Amino acid sequence: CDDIPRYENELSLRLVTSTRAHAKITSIDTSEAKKVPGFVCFLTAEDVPNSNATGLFNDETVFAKDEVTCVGHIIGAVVADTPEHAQRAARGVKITYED
Amino acid sequence: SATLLFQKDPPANVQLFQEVPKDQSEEDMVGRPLPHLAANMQASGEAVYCDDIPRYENELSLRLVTSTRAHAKITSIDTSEAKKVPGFVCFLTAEDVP
Amino acid sequence: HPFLAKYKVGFMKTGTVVALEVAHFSNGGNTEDLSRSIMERALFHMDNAYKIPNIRGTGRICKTNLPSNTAFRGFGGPQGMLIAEYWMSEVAITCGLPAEEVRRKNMYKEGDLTHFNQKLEGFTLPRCWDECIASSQYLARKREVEKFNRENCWKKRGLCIIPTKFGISFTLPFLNQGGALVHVYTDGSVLLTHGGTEMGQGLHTKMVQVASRALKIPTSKIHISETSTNTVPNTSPTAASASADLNGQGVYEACQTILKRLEPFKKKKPTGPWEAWVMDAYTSAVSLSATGFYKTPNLGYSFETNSGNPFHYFSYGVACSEVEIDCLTGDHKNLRTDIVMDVGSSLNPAIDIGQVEGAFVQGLGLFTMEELHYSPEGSLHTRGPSTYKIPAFGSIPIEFRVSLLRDCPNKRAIYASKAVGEPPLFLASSIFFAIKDAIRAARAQHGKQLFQLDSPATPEKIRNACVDQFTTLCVTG
Amino acid sequence: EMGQGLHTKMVQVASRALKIPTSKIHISETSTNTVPNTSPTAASASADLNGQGVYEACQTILKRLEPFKKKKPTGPWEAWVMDAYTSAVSLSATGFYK
Amino acid sequence: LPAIITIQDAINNNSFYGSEIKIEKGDLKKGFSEADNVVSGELYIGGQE
Amino acid sequence: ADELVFFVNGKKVVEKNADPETTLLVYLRRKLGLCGTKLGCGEGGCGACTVMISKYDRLQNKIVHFSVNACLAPICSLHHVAVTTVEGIGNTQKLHPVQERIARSHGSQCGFCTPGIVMSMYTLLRNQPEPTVEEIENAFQGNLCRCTGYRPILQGFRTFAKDGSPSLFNPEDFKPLDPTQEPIFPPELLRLKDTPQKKLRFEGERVTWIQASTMEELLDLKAQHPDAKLVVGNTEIGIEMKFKNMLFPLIVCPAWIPELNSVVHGPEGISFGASCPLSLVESVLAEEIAKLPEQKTEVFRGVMEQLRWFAGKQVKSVASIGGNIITASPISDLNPVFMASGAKLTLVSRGTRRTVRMDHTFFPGYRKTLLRPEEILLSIEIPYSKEGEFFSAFKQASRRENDIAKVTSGMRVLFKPGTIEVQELSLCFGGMADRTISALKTTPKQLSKSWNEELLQSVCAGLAEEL
Amino acid sequence: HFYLETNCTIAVPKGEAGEMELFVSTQNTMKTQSFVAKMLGVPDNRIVVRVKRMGGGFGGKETRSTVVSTALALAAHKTGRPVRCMLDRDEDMLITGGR
Ligand SMILES: Cc1cc2nc3c(=O)[nH]c(=O)nc-3n(C[C@H](O)[C@H](O)[C@H](O)COP(=O)(O)OP(=O)(O)OC[C@H]3O[C@@H](n4cnc5c(N)ncnc54)[C@H](O)[C@@H]3O)c2cc1C
Ligand code: FES
Ligand code: FES
Repeated sequence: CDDIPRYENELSLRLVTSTRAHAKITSIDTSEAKKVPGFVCFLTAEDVPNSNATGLFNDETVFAKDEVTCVGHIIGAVVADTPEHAQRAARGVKITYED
Repeated sequence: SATLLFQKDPPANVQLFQEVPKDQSEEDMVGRPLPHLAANMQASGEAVYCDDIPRYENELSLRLVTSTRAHAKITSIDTSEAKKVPGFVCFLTAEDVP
Repeated sequence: HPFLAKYKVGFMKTGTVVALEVAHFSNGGNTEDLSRSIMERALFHMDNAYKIPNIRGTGRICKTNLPSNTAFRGFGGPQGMLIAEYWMSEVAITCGLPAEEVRRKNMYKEGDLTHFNQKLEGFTLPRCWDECIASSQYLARKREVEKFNRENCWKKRGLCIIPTKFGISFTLPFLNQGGALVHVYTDGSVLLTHGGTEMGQGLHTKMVQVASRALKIPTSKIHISETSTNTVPNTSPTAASASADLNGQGVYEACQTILKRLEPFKKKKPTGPWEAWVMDAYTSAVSLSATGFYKTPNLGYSFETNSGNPFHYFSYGVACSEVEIDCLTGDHKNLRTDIVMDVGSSLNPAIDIGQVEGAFVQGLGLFTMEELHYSPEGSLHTRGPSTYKIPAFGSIPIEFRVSLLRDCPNKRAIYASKAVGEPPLFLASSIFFAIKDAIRAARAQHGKQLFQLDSPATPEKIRNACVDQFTTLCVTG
Repeated sequence: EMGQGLHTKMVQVASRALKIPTSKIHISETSTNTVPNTSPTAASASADLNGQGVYEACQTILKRLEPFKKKKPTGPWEAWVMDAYTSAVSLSATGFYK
Repeated sequence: LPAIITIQDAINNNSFYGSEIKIEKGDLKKGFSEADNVVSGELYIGGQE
Repeated sequence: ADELVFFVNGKKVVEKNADPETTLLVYLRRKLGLCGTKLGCGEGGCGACTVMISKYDRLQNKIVHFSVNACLAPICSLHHVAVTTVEGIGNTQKLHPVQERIARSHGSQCGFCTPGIVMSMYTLLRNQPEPTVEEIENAFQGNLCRCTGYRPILQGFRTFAKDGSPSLFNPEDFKPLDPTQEPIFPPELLRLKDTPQKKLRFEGERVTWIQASTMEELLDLKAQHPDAKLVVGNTEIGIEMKFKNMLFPLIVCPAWIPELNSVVHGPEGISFGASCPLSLVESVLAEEIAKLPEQKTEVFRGVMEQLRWFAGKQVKSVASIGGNIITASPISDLNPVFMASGAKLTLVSRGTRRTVRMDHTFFPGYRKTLLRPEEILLSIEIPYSKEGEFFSAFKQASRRENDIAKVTSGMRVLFKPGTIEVQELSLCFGGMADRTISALKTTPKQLSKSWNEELLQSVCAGLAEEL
Repeated sequence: HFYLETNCTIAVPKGEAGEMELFVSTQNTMKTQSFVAKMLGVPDNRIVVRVKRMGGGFGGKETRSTVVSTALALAAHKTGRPVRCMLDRDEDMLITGGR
């Protein structure tokens, strides 16, 4: 898959994941992410067009909504021009939790 | 009428066709004047034609070289000027055909 | 392909044609490509609409140092037919009889054999003719034209009504085949593909309409994304007007296969909706994917025995066009065109009217504007719209009337439809022969009867044929 | 294909089913728009399931080629195929197994 | 090299794609000899882009 | 100095390395990825590349809108304008009335011409939200469609006009047009209108482009570098570069210079700046034709008649009057009219200004004028007709070669007052030689003669010999 | 699983009729297609999932590949541009679970 040449207009995505096993998502601050060169956007549950309910038994979120339920639970995705810029922008997404 | 300047009269167009049977389902479109499925996208410029497909970053461009003569032998091909053009990659001829 | 024809026609004083010999030559250019098949189709239509008991046509394809000429909507038909209408125009003039009558009395009747011995069944041409005569008010409009002409020395009008017969199917029989592939996913949505390509003719639209009837679900649940050799292989080109015919049947068959497989689940829940049938088929491990295929039966002509049917059926139509020429410039207006076209029970009258209009306007281009020029050494000089004039918005008939013939189902194509793409093109010859009628009137104003009008009848050709004190002075003091 | 040699096996199967060399058979990829509603490649079951699928698709093709086989029992595979094509016989088929 | 450009060039150089194609029915000889009038002529039709 | 700044569908574009050879069409498609705008011919004939330009006219103190052919528009000429493409007016989620109506009326078959026609219609509605049927037809003189036969496009669009078996479509279901809901003129461009414009320089792989801000800059550059090729609308140079593989290493665009864009009424006629687009000439002379007595507007009406069947709206919005004159094509439709009317040209360099009444001498050879390499054409005065002075213009609408052998003519007669006796007679022709000519052997013979059958036959005999 | 190729999706939006093509390292084209369709709110017939080959699956790409595929699909839909994501080993080991 990754050996496939990139289109000249292609963007890179980097997942942003919960650092808590179980907690409410209190706030999300993308302010530092926006300064990273080539940053395009941060995707969260709000950007889902139809349904945030996925998984084989429909009990999973695409993107976390209100609470995170494992260390690694996907909260959102940074989109940027390059993967290096996506990694950097992802680090500038600060999440505040209530356990 | 020899001195009159060109004058277009009002256009007046008629299109006659046959209604489908009254009992034909509203879902059965055969025989009905359904718009071309792509018409909206064509009017919006969203419909994709070949050259609208995005380039791969490694994509190259080709240009054909054609005969300026109706019937002639090819005696020489000189590419020396082609090669000076920035971004030049190669000139394909019969001998490149696998 | 450019065409040169040499003709000799023998007729009675009534205008009844009794003998015809035509030698055709086409300029094929520097590869064969489709040139021979194109010459075949010209020869299959050298009769246009007319029964001729004694008849000889030959064709020869010239090999030349020019870009190879190819298929163009009509595929030798309009060339064959223009020659036919050209000597027919001279038949009428020679007899001193109304052209509409001379054409009418020479027209095939139902059950007649063509010059290639195919029988004409479901011969709708007479009704197309009668309807077009009435709806165009041809006889009353002929009088107003004659009146205009007496009242005007330097502008003239012309009026001509022209019929056509066009054979439907590739002349190479095995090309009359098509394939489809259909998937129903577990959400009930359908992905369909077939060998036809979309180039603006609304083929995908038609195939979705077909699939939606066949499956008895809305068009909104069916999608066509594209045409691909890795979904349907060994496809014929999208051509010879036949693609909705061939692929419609393919699509129809693939849909019948799916229906047959859903039948048990339909029986068990005859009310419960499409989506439940499909999910029940899936969770019962029934295949929700099918191929479909069609071949046009019973085709194959021999030039050797002059037997076998090259066509599955014929398209028929008629156009009456009126023009006003400017005798001093060679310019002209297309005032009005009335078309009655048999497209069977149209799959899609919006699209079919679209095709009649587009085809007609391309023909208008072929026959009146649209000249390619080449240097003496064979270099094309006309290479863009600055020098090659295709019809513009302002070129079309000011009053433009099109009717699709009512109550003429065609049993042997998909849902009783007929092909439409190419047959209307030749009906623009009606503008050409109306121009020819206008030129004659100008010539009689100042003051030889079978004058030459080559195609295309451009401002140059119209002006030069309008012989007067100016043309005489310029050609010789 | 995830390294378990499933495509190799299915080419093996089709070669036997059709009685032609594996050299004449190619598998390029897996796609939802060529075969729909597919189970995951899992439960060690993939060669059993798709093997039968391929085998049935091949048998359909053989069935269509039979007449041309019987008319030319020696002259090669390429001749049967061209004969079928120019006689307007479908050379595409689905296969399925449960 | 010598070029063959027009239809007339090709005719008088015998430069063709294969042989004459022909359809004929009835009796031309009888047909013409029984007609009231005969009219011959020629027609050129230009191509199209 | 150096940055190219313009707007596309309301979004600011900053291009730091503008190449003068880059067209707007290439920029939209390959740089911005907006592929709604198409390549059909690259020649200005087909309109598939039609987009709308919006700008602040400094000289009229208003926001103007016009269509152009993106295939011929250098991006380097577009500093501080706003471009609108088909993507700018709506999409399938929210179609503009123009889009919806062409689609639902079966006005789109292959769909390749559809964006261009949509933009020609859209631009008409921005200038005239209630056009006549005639204005609607005229909007498409530069738009070709190979599929539809045009009827459904005009019929669908006929619904926008003030003067407007089942049906193929239902006009009653069409969403109505609210002109207030079109996109704002970029406020940034309204702020920048107040800054004085200065000279710009763009440097490409092969070509340098200088966008001159004043007459002084232009004439200085031409005095020190007479080789500097003036580019205004680029409707001729664009073709020379793309199709005749001509290269002008140094280009100067004077389109901003006020003196080249001015319209001045004088006692003898109306003076137009050399860089005035033909659409401005058309709109000025049309107002004059409607206001002034017929006896004064014979030459104006000859100009308007030549401009009637002269390319479309896209070409006339940027094709300059001066550009037509200096191109000096043998088949110019305007040069025969200017020659026959004796229009007064003002030619300037750094430190010279002269006047010539156009005559046979102005064009001494194929595509040459009598301008010196350092002169530019400042202006042309199109004269009022006098009492007893008559003008007709004519042209062959049927073209066979690039730039020769299409007849086009200006014809003028002046009568001794109260009489039908010829005081002056001028018959000028394009398409009968490698330059615009005057029939100067035939016309002198006719001076004094009465306007009768004996004059007709003498002129005809003369023209048949001389031409 | 420690498939030597980690999870990877490229989503290519076609900009007609919600049509999207995905190139995915997955054992499960069907569910990948379904979960993308459902999230976007388009029918299955708009979504094509293509798999040439995987650098290993072992079951770990039978379902859990979709958590990458869906996110990427979304980004492609929002931007109208192709979007790519290949996980780093640490991300894959954390997000995608195990035996
Ligand atoms: C599609 C199409 C159809 C057309 N149809 C017609 C037609 O029917 N009849 C007709 O007559 N013409 C026609 N033209 C030509 C058109 O009128 C001219 O191309 C146009 O007027 C040139 O103006 P421009 O500003 O685009 O000139 P540019 O291409 O920018 O320049 C043209 C020439 O004039 C020079 N120049 C420009 N301004 C000055 C000045 N002030 N002083 C000195 N030199 C100057 C330039 O250096 C260049 O050599 C057509 C063009 C197109 C593209
Ligand atoms: S591409 Fe044809 S006018 Fe621009
Ligand atoms: S719809 Fe095909 S060119 Fe207009």
